[PDB]
Amino acid sequence: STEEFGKILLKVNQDGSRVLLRDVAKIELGGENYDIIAEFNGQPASGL
Amino acid sequence: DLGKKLLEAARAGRDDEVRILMANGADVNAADVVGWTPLHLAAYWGHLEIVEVLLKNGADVNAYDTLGSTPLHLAAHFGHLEIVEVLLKNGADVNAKDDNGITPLHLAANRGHLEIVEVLLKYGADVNAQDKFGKTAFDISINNGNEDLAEILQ
Repeated sequence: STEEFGKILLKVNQDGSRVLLRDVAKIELGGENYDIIAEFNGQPASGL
Repeated sequence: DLGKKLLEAARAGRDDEVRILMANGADVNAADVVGWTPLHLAAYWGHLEIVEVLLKNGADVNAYDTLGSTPLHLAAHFGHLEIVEVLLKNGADVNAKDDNGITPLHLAANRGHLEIVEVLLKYGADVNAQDKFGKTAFDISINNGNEDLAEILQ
């Protein structure tokens, strides 16, 4: 899940302050590549 | 021997066989290899009717395995609200700690079963309760990012 990836500990500061992955990046499910975009009669779609 | 059939029955969820083996006076606190009573297996897999039938015949509610985990741990961890209430009604230790110092509140807070968290707190669960690493239920909610849970623990 995006929750578990978000709470990945990158390091801990000298004042016991944690720096997580969600504190330096956005976490979400997304395509391996965004190059291909298909439309069936102008309507959002995919295909084989 | 009868205690082994009760373990197999309690796990699978045979509500009939549990009663028949109980009638023949089978051990209600029959530990397996890892140290799980029928009440542990009933709490884990989620067999509410069997959990009550076991406790009815004086099943040890604060029985712990080789690592110190009570049925209330397994109930609170796998989001079995009805079982948690039944266990707590029969005098389950709400601040029960395993070898790691982890309480049912931590397991409830970690998986984020807010319905159970409130029941544990309402039965007198210590929010300040720390584990071996010095982590409260509040520390888990912030780290996990659950903010619905964070406000309940304050």
